Amino acid sequence: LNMIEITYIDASKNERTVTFESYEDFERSQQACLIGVADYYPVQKLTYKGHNLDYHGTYGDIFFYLMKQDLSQYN
Amino acid sequence: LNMIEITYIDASKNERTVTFESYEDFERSQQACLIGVADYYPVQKLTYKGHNLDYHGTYGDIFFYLMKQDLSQYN
Amino acid sequence: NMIEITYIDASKNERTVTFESYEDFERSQQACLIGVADYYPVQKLTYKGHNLDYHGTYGDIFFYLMKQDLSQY
Amino acid sequence: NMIEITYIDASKNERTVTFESYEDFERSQQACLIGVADYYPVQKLTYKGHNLDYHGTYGDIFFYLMKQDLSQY
Amino acid sequence: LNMIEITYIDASKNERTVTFESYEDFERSQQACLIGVADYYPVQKLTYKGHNLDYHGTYGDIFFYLMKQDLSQY
Amino acid sequence: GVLNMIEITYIDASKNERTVTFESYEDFERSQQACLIGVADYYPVQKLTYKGHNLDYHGTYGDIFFYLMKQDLSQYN
Amino acid sequence: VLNMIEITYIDASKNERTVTFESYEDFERSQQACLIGVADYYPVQKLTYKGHNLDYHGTYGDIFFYLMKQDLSQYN
Amino acid sequence: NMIEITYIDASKNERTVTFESYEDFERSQQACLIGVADYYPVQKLTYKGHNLDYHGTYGDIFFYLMKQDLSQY
Ligand SMILES: [Mg+2]
Ligand SMILES: [Mg+2]
Ligand SMILES: [Mg+2]
Repeated sequence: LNMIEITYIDASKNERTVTFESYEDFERSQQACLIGVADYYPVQKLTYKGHNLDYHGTYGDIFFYLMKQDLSQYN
Repeated sequence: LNMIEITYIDASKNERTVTFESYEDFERSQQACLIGVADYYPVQKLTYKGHNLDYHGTYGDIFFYLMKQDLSQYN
Repeated sequence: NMIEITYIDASKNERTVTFESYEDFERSQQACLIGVADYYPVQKLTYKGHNLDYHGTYGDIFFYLMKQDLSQY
Repeated sequence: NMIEITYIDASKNERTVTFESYEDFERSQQACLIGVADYYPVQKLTYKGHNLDYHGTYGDIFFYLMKQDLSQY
Repeated sequence: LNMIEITYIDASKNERTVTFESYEDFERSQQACLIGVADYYPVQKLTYKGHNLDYHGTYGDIFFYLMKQDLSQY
Repeated sequence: GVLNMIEITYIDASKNERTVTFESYEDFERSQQACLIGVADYYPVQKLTYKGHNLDYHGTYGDIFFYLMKQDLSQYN
Repeated sequence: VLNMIEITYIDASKNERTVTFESYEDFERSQQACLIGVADYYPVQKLTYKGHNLDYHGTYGDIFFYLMKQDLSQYN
Repeated sequence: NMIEITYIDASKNERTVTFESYEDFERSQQACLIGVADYYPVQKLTYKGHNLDYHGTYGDIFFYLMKQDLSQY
């Protein structure tokens, strides 16, 4: 029910989780914001189709990171 | 069937249309952006459940406008 | 309402905001990093009933009022 | 003061802001493109004297309150 | 010469042209800026490997536009 | 007596001290009007000096403008 | 010459505004001080350096880079 | 790579970016209204293979380099 799930820690030191049903839903979210609220927040967990990707970096860099991964291998 | 459709004119003087499946999806998109790309753009058409609302304003003001409306009148 | 400000937004619609006191206005200036209306042209600025001859953006009102002598109104 | 919010700023000092009504709070949210305090952690959020159990940033308060059934207070 | 050429009109009504040696250079500029100075400026010409793409939009929308096009036909 | 009416020292994100000076109060006010957002606005102030007097200020660079406006500075003339 | 740099631009209310800098270094410090300058996207009606009208066509924000690329020594 | 800059981002990781010339760097500064890394601490700054004694944020590198006589190198 959720291809992409992202957990990050916000400036109040609380965990927040956002999900996207498809990859295209994630792309639309990136295109919609001039600046995302969470763009500078460290990512605690990035999962794609249930697979944990070993991502280290900010929420804002996820978009670029995803494009350079071979994603078809996750089924 | 999209519940919300918004057409606005961007800085290239081109009409752009975005859609949301639920009010919740629209609210989430508002919460996600520190600043939305389209927030200062004039709205050409705001449609809710197939009804054209009589909306004269910017994209960024839609959220506050919709919250003051009784949307139960639209079916 | 001690201060009333009318401006034109990017959809070319008139909008009006009011502040009950000068301190309410000051507080709204300190509260935003950027005000939504900061770059909007001002059509009318009213101080205690008086139409001030103001020509400029919403964001410039604060510095304008600071330099004026308001005790005469 | 129906709404009172205490938060910690970037100099590590506590600051408090108050809103006389929920509608005054809504107006302040609508007024700023970005609020100065939006990324500051909230130390206390009170509503009609009730200490709400809020854990989050100042900028997330608006969406939080919108979700709560405040009538219980 | 340059794989990507972009001409836009700035707020002084002057035409400005920027160029990128490769698509990856263009991608690097996009990732580097939180906000690019030209992002809201209308594009008058977008050229890819010498070919005028029929692009109608802002500078800021070019990246997503390019990502969706099949570029190996130029 | 003092070259600059306003001197401000703050700590940036690299944890280094930066000092800016304003020859007059008007120069400072002009600088506040000229920036939509100032680079240093969220930085803590380590020292705020007005006409050579270290004011006992605790806050961000961005909040100096409002602080000064509310102070009675007549005691410094 | 009163001020080394004089800039007139048109703000969003379509009014002419003029700012001056006594020295080039004052002008540089003002460009370092703002993350974003209020006037950066405003069109420039006149740019005067040491009393000389420069033939400047552009936005306020681009002046800094324009001046850095010019040989301004002819104006000394 | 004539200019090499290592900084630390919102997540102590180090990242390195390079520019082929001073002119290339200058163009990169003109192109962003705000650079993603502008507030990040610089851990190393190299010009033509020489480590410069730079203590500051990424965003302040430009004003630092502009004041140096780089022909020395
Ligand atoms: Mg400010
Ligand atoms: Mg971004
Ligand atoms: Mg490069």
